[PDB]
Amino acid sequence: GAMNSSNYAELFNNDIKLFVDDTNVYRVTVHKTFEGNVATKAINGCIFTLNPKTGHLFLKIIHTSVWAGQKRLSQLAKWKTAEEVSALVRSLPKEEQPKQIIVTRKAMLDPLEVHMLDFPNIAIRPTELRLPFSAAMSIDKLSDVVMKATEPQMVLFNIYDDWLDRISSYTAFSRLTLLLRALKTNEESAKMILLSDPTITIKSYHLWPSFTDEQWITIESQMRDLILTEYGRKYNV
Amino acid sequence: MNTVPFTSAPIEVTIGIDQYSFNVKENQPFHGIKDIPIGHVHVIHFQHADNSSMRYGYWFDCRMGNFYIQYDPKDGLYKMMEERDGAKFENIVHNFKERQMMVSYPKIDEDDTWYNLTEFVQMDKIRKIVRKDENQFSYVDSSMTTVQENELSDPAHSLNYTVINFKSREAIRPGHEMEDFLDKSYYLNTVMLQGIFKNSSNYFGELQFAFLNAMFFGNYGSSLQWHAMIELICSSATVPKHMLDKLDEILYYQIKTLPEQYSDILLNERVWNICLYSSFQKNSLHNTEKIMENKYPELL
Ligand SMILES: Cc1cc(C(=O)Nc2ccc(N)cc2)co1
Repeated sequence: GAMNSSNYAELFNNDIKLFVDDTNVYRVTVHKTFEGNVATKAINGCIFTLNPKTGHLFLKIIHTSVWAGQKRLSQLAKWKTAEEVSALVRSLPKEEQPKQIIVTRKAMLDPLEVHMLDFPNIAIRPTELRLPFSAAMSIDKLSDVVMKATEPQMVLFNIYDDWLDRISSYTAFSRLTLLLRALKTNEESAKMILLSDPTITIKSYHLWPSFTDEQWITIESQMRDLILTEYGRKYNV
Repeated sequence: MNTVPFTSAPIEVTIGIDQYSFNVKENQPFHGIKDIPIGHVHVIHFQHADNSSMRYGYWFDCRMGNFYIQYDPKDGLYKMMEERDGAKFENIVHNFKERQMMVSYPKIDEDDTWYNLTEFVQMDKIRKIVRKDENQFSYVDSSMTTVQENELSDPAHSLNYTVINFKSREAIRPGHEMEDFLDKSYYLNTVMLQGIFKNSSNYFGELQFAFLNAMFFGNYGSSLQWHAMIELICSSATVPKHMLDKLDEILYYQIKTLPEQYSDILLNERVWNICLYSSFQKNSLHNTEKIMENKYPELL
C-alpha cells in the first residue's frame, strides 16, 4: 500500500528498498522568441533514486539529447525514468535488488509497473508523504555534475556522508529531509545557514559540511526555525 | 419455429426467454415456450419468487437437439434436459400445443433486437467458455466467477473467458513498454485477433456473450470482461474500419437494451468516459456516443 506517517519506520528495516523521484528529470527554461512567442529550452536533469537505509544514491543524469525530436516530453519523462530504474535493478546482483520501489509521484506507478513486469516480486508503491527530494539540485555538488555532463551518465553518491558512523538511518533520513525541506522553502537562507562559519568545510568526498554532533544540533534547530517562520507567514499567524 | 416444453412449474418463478420475461404462479398450468426463432442462440432463465438471489439460466440452440425444462425438488431448480427420443418429444409438444398451455415467443416483426445482440455469438464458442461437454446447452448464474477472477476457486464451475490484462508480458513487448501501453494496437491486432481469436467475429461473439451474462444474471466477471474488450479496441490507434463500424452498432443495441435501473451497477464510468472522450476511437462511435449521452448523461 501507500507509504505514510504511520508505516514510516519500515524505511529503516533490513528489506532492501529504493525511493525514486522524477521531479528533476525533464527541466526547462521558458523564454521569448524573436517574434514574441514563448519557447522552452531543455537543460540536463537527473533521476533521484535513493536507498534510505544506506544513503546510497544512484544519480542517473539525463542529458538533453535524449529529448531530441520527441513529442509529449513530460509524459515521455515518466517512461524514461521507469526505463532507467529498470535497467538499474537489472544491473544489480540479485541479492542487491530491491524488494520495494517507492515512487514519490503517483504518475510514475504505471510506467514503472510496466517496465518491471519481469520482476513480479518487486512491489511498486506510492506514498502520501510530501518529501522534498526535488530540492536535490540545490546541493551544489549534485547540481554541478548534472550541469557539466555531456553524455548520459550514472554517478554514485552517499547522501548521508559519514553520518551513519554516529547516528541511525532513521536519524540520518530525518536530518536529510529537514535540510532538503529547508532548501526547498528558502534556498538562500538554507545555504547561508550551512556555510556561514568558514571553518567548517565540506570534504572532497562529501556533500555536506563536517559538523560535529553539537554543531548538527544547532544547525538542525536553525533549519527548523527557518521552516517555521515561512509557515509563520504563509498562513498569517 | 421451435419449442421448449416444461414438464410442470411447481414453484413460483419469473421465467425469461431472451428479453421477454413472464410470471408463473406456484403450480400454474404452464408447459413451456413455443414459436422460438430458429437460427439464433437463446437463453431461458429463472428467478424464484422466494429468492431473488441466484438468477440462473441455460444458453441453447434449438438446432442442436430437443430440449425441455423440468423442476428438480432435490436440487431446487429448473433444469434443462435433452430428449433423445424424438418421437416422444414431438408427441409431448403437440399435446401441449393442442391444449394451449404454452406461451408464444413474442417477437414483433419489425424488431431486430435479439439478432443485433447475438449476431456473432455461437453455441460452439459458448460451450468452450462454459465447459460441460456432456450437455449441448450451457448453464450460467449470478455467482459464477471467471478464470481471471480465480487467478486473483472451483475451476469446473467457472467462465473461461479470454484473459486480457493490460499490464502483462503478453500485452507489452520488451522494448516497446511505453508504446504498447499507450497504444494497444499490437495486443489487439496481433496477440488477440490474429493469435487467440483468429478473426473479429469470434472477438465480437465473446464480447456479446459477456454483455448478455452481465445484463441477465449480473455476473460481475462477465461485466468486467465486456468492458475490458471494449477498452482494448478503444485504446488501439489502429483498428480496421469495419471493426469500428460494427463495434458502434453492437454497443448501440447493448445500451439500448440495458435496463435503466441496472445502469449504475452494469456501466463502468471510467471505461465509458475514456472510450467516448479520450481514446483514439473517441470520434469513431457516433451511434453509441449519441445514445449514451441522451440516455445516461449522469454517467458522463
Ligand atoms: C442483479 C440483477 C438483476 C438483473 C436482471 O434481472 N436482469 C435482466 C433481466 C431481464 C431482462 N430482460 C433484462 C435484464 C440483472 O442484474
